Amino acid sequence: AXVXWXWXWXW
Amino acid sequence: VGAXAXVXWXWXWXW
Repeated sequence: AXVXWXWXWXW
Repeated sequence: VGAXAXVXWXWXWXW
């Protein structure tokens, strides 16, 4: 939740 | 799995 995998940015 | 909340960076299980 934020930047990375899952949600927000990234994947 | 990331920066923010959960695992990785910021809050939850990591930095």
